[PDB]
Amino acid sequence: VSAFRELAESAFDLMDDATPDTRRFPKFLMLGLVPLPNQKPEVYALNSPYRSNFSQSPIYNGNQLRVKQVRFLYDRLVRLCAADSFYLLPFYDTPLKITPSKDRAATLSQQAIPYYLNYPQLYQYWSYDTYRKGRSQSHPAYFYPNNANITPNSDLLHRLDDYSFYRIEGHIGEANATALQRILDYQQRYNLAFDVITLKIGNLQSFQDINISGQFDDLNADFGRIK
Amino acid sequence: TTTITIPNSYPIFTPNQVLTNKDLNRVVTYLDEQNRLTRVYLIGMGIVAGMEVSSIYQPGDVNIVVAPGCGITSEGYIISLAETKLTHYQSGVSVPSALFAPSEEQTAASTDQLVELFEQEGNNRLALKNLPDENAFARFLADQTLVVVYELQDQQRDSCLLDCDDTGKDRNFRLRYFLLPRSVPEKLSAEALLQQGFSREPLPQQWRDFSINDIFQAQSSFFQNFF
Amino acid sequence: TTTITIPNSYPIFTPNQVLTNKDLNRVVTYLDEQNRLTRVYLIGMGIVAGMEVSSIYQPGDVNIVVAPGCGITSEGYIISLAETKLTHYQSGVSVPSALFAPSEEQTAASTDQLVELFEQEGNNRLALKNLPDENAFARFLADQTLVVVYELQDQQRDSCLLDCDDTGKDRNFRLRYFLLPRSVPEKLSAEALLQQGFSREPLPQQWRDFSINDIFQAQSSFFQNFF
Repeated sequence: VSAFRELAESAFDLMDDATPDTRRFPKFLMLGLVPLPNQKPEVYALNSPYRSNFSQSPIYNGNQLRVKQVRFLYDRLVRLCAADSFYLLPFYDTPLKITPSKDRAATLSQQAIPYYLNYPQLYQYWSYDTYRKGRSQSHPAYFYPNNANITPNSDLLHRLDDYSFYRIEGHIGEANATALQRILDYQQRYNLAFDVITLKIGNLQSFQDINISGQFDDLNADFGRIK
Repeated sequence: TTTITIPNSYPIFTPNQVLTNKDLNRVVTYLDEQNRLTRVYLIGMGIVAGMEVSSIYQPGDVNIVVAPGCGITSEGYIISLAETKLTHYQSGVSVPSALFAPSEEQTAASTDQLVELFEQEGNNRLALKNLPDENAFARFLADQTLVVVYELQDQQRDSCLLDCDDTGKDRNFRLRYFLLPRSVPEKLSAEALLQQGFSREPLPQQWRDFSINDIFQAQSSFFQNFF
Repeated sequence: TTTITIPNSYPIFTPNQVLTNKDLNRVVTYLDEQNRLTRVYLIGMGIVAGMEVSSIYQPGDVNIVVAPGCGITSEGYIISLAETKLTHYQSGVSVPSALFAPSEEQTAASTDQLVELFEQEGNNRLALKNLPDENAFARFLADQTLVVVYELQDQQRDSCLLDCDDTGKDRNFRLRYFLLPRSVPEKLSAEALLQQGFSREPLPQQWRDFSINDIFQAQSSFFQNFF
């Protein structure tokens, strides 16, 4: 749905008219309907129903770029709606990873590419402005392409100013304690800030599972110390 | 029949020639076509500065006012208006069919019966001030549009009429105002003009079932639906 | 040579004057140049709407297609194409080099050996359908560009067909399609045309070691480096 919207908000402003036709209204101009007596004339609308509205060649107002963005957006949608775009890998072949990104309010093109997608075919064609500069191989994502001199983990070593969301992937399907411990160690290696808790689905309590949730550590620390 | 074609020939002069009409007419037509082709193929067509229409009814005043502005016809003629106040009218006026047709249009068409408006009184020009009542004026201005027509003519020179010479014609043009019905099944109406002007070429299959104003409104009423 | 200047001189006519052919040539050149100067100095130069090029090889259809559009040359001439399909070829055609030179250049030049493409069958024009196989067609289209040339011809009008009066020339325009190699050290190629066109006046001292395509590509490859 997000991709859909990104398209329809853009194409709403496009005016191209690449090849005019001189036979449209060759020797006259039509004006709108005559309003009711003593009514105010319409002064906000751009396109009245039966008026001879203005149309231009795709040079002005920046259309020479929109004519392309809209295209590049429409084509992207067609790839998202394909048979093999929802494409997961067996959970024991996905090590943990944390990647910074922008929040859900941002345009879809500015977000990190989620890892349940078929990366080798969608890593091109994610964002147009990145495409222009030749930097599509470095967008924040879970995979990186082969035969490109990419330092493995450059995101979390260099200054972090324009990111606000930590997207965390690699945890689904594992055991509780393993996932929790790996997340904590990844916190420690690269100095990131957030809390972690775990919860159970059900209505009956189990044995010693309270030792996993993010309580009984203000106390367990002292027990371990004296132990 | 087709869009205006770019000229590809114009007389070249050499000494010791006999001059004829065509060696001047072709260069005049060539240069005029160049100017109007510039205006329509690289800038655009239609109303540049707004021309809002209003209808005022008073006990002493019954008039139709059109605000100033400029605009380009679909063949490159410039129309420029300044505060036209229409007060008189003449009904049942016969208008040639070729007044709204392309300049290359060769065919056969009858005249039509239009209501003309005027700024000044005349022999058959009734004043709108003499309408029976305000409701008569309102029913008169109901479900109707304005059109401004730019008309060309050739006045014949005649030395018998105190002209300096003869055997020649002067081209001159003027403006005429018509009040046209919006939709009438068997007479000239705005819908008929739109159909004639725009439905010249076969449209994509999915659009075949739309009228011209429907094919125009489907794009502004988009977001009220399909959200 | 030089850039086109603004014409400041155009004859004025007086009564009881003998007229010359140069006296009319001067005014026609004046008006033509002013229209051209408007188009070239106040709007710009180059391809306005797309003219993307494609090549099709099907067992029953082998051709090269160029999509509709319009554009302005560097000298204010409008070129307008629509669905051009090229199916026949003719190799070894002699073309004058003065065909690509500025109009103000008066020098004659030798001819080069180009390949021409045609839409229709001719006397010495081999069809593309008679190529041995797909690999021969692919070797035909390798490392080459298209160019569309707008040729000017002054043709002398016939003198005695019915009446022996003196006549003068006319000026016609033609469109030609040449398939040009990208880079050939001693023959005409796209890079040589770029060098002649742009390297007319010295560049800053820091750009002195670049070719013209290099000086263009250094700006799009700016962001892949220097980050």
